[PDB]
Amino acid sequence: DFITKNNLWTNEQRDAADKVLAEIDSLGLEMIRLSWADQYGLLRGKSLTVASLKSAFKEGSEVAIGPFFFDLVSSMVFNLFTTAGFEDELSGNPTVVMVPDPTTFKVLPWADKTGWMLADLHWKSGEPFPLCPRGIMKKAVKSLSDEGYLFKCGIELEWYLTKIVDRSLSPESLGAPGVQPDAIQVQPVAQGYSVLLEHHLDQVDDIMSKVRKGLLELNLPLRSIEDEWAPSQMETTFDVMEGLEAADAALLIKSAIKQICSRHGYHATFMCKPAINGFFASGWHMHQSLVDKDTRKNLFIPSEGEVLSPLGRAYAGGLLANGSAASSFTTPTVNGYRRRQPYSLAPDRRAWAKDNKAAMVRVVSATGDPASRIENRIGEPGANPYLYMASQIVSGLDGIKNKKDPGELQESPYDAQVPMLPTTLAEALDALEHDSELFRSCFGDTFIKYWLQLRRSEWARFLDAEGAEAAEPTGAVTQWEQKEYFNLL
Amino acid sequence: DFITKNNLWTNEQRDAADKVLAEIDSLGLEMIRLSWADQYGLLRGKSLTVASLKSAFKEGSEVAIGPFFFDLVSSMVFNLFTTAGDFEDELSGNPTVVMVPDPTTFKVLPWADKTGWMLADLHWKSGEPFPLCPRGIMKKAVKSLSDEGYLFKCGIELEWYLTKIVDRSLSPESLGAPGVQPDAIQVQPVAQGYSVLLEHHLDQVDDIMSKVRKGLLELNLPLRSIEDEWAPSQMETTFDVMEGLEAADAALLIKSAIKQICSRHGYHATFMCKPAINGFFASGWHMHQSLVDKDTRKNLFIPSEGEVLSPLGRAYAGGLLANGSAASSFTTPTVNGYRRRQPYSLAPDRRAWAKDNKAAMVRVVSATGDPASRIENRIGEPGANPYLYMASQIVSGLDGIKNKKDPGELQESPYDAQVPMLPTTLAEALDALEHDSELFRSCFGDTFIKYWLQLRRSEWARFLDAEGAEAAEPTGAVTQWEQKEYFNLL
Ligand SMILES: Nc1ncnc2c1ncn2[C@@H]1O[C@H](COP(=O)(O)OP(=O)(O)O)[C@@H](O)[C@H]1O
Ligand SMILES: Nc1ncnc2c1ncn2[C@@H]1O[C@H](COP(=O)(O)OP(=O)(O)O)[C@@H](O)[C@H]1O
Ligand SMILES: C[S@](=O)(CC[C@H](N)C(=O)O)=NP(=O)(O)O
Ligand SMILES: C[S@](=O)(CC[C@H](N)C(=O)O)=NP(=O)(O)O
Ligand SMILES: [Mg+2]
Ligand SMILES: [Mg+2]
Ligand SMILES: [Mn+2]
Ligand SMILES: [Mn+2]
Ligand SMILES: [Mn+2]
Ligand SMILES: [Mn+2]
Repeated sequence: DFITKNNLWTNEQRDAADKVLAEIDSLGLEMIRLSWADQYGLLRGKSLTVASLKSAFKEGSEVAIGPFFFDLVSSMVFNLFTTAGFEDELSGNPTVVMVPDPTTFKVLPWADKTGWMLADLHWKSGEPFPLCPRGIMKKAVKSLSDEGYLFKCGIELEWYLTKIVDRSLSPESLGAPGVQPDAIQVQPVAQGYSVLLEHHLDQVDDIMSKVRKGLLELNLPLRSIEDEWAPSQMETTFDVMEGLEAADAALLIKSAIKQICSRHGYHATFMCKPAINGFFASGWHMHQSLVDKDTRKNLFIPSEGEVLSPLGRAYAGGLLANGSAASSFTTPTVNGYRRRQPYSLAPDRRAWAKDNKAAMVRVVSATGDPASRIENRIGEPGANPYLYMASQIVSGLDGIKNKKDPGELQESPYDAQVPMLPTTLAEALDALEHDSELFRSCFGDTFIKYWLQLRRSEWARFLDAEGAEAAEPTGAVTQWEQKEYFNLL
Repeated sequence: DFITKNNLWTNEQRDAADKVLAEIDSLGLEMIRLSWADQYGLLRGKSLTVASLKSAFKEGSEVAIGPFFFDLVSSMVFNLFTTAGDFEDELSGNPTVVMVPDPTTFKVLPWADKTGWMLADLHWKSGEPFPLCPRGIMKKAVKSLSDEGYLFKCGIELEWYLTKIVDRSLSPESLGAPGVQPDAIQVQPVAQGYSVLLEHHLDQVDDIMSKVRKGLLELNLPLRSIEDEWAPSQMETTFDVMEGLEAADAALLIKSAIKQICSRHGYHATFMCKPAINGFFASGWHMHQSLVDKDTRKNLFIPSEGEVLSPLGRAYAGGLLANGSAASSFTTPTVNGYRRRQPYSLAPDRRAWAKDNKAAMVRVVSATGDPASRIENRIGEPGANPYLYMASQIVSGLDGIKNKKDPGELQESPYDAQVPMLPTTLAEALDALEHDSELFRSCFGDTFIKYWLQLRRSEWARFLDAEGAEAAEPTGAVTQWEQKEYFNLL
């Protein structure tokens, strides 16, 4: 019993495991997917039979770390054939153990008799695997809990709904290791640039009603479905969730949207800005408040003369001060930097403002209002949820602990004289490299080295394919971006 | 609790909220839409889950005012990125407002999956009403009329086009851009025409029209008649008398339901006045209106033996006529609607009233002692914003009542009357409003009028740059700009 021997499950987790096995027998489920987010936030793993899952509830399930050493097209960035003497060399294909987390169990409503659960990656020694994004989120959550606070997050996701025309499965379109396969061919499902039009919601509801039902059956706190600005651009928002549960929920939300749509011949994409005429950039704005661990009261609520409590003001200051170093985490994709431009309802600057969607940090609050909170509009829909939320926790807590000041609330953020944000992924990586202390301390030195190496390899690929001129945010979306992100994100 | 704090719900509304939640639970609904009319009369908003709606019955639901600062194709007319120090003076920024649900408007949408529907009033986070909300302008008109002791009674008679969709124009090359018109939906007529009121036409189109009929009846809208209008595929739907804000709400829902049901079955219903399709003649929205007593609920327009209307109704008509040019942009808000401002079209080109003559702006339908006695204002277009159209009527008529204005002589031949001509272009309607702005600045609000003038002139400049002055003349052919501006959404 690997799990008990290394005391990897709390009592809550073990009892949850008992009730999960009961639900599996009662429903007659036949498969249970055991998955974990990779560096890109994509779910990787295996589907197990009932017997194999009950065995994994004791021994775990051995898996290889290959995904971490691959980019999205399986370029070998770190050599996988040499057993290392690991955290210093980042080489080899060592085996890790998927340790199931029973509290995350779900029945997938769109699949045949299939359940679903996340796993934490552990060395066979029993120590956590240092590249696991979920582990990084757990570390951030624990540091926040050590400071006496809980992270409350409202998930607000923009994405694109399209109808599949060709799945690009012909042999000649499959690429190779390090060679992008062809993008799926699609057709928009509705005109746009008539924001929040009810008729648009009705027009697409033959499929969106299935997405809605799937989310509701997964017991996710769906809050709203909305027609976004662009043609076929949708928005789904969720009620407030807390910490690790919130990150897991975002992961499942994106997975479920994509799988339901594909099951009915649609392609949902969280690629920031697809290379399709008429498609405007999508954003992932992170609504966030801190509550007291004990009182469970929103500690961002302002007084009469304030936009935020002094605690929320310092949290905003930390968000702004670290927004450049954290850019590669909030906006991991090269195509996410298409949003780094003015007059776009997306931030190009490290500025905060009250109820102004031109700013990076938008304060939504009223005196005494427990909904008072920060909206960070820097994120992209394809961000790894664990890294996005952990970067937010780390930045805000750095602001609180070092009592950093956000400065003046900016009326007219796009004319503000504040430090500019990175305009390319390379700039974001540069910003992290030269200001790495906070994230090396909180995310881990080994992880930051691995991250820098991998993301720079991807940037070199993009630059080799398209050239430097293309990186310009206002430029047209390149085919490299489409063939890197459209299918999988 | 935003709603209770600012005393935004009456007791009737709170009771309705309780029953709305009970019906939602009993029917097992999963989504409830919260919608509101924008400046154009188009429903904007969100679809909420049950839990989120239950929260919105206490705190409301935040939204941005973006729609008000966009035109139909999302040209940014007002800077949305500089927050204003004084919003009503600068009209800039993207401030947040609160959708406050109105539980008395709740409906189950019969054509959708487990979906309810409700209107919301936009309120500042301070708790004050949002000054550009069309429903608020109507609420203000209903209040001013009630203060004088009268109730607005309106019979909705909308004309519209029913076509079958051939191509939804969803190819990426057809989607447009911010401020750039997308391609019009391609359609096909459903029946020949120029055989007015033919029963066989009604039967021919009834495979879908029966669905529209059932949808309207299940929404408890007081449908009165379905009729074959003159042109090929031109329909008419009329409704029994409704009152004030409820009448405006009903018109809005009526148009929304017609369009959604038709689209659900592969048809396109359009309230664009005159589509750029060969053979399609202009559609009209004639507003039938009477005033009743707030207490006796008896028609105060009913004439005596030697009169076509009571003195109140004759003074109400005078107010309509005197202010008909200033109100033109409200009754006839689209460029395309001014294709009706021509002299032998059963549509008005002049500020004249007449008894039972459909050539005049104001047609009096009455008989001595007949509670059906009323005024028909034939100036409106089907694509009008119901709130602004009905409110313009209330405002003009009450102005006529208070100034005891004389409608003048009933015109036997309204198209030969030597009376002021009505504006022939949207630009002219805006000029007329600007030069005669007192009444509508006072009753609709000064900020709303400044905003309206700026927005509509920006749209007119777009049309003029795209088609030229030669095109504006009413009898000219309908331009591609008009089709691509109005066909899909109106
Ligand atoms: N105290 C809070 N802390 C964090 N998020 C919150 C809080 N209260 C509400 N939210 C969240 O804020 C989000 C609002 O989404 P949305 O209505 O799209 O905002 P906007 O469109 O103005 O950015 C929801 O995800 C909701 O869960
Ligand atoms: N007292 C009244 N006040 C306002 N409208 C009325 C009154 N009595 C009847 N109506 C309305 O008059 C309209 C008649 O429509 P219709 O017969 O199509 O008009 P038309 O005579 O122009 O063809 C209906 O909408 C009906 O509700
Ligand atoms: C209306 S928008 O500002 C659109 C944002 C844009 N798609 C972007 O962030 O790139 N999102 P929201 O109003 O929900 O906060
Ligand atoms: C037969 S008609 O006179 C023609 C109306 C025309 N479509 C118009 O443009 O106003 N309308 P209605 O019967 O409702 O009075
Ligand atoms: Mg939003
Ligand atoms: Mg009629
Ligand atoms: Mn949005
Ligand atoms: Mn947002
Ligand atoms: Mn007619
Ligand atoms: Mn009529």
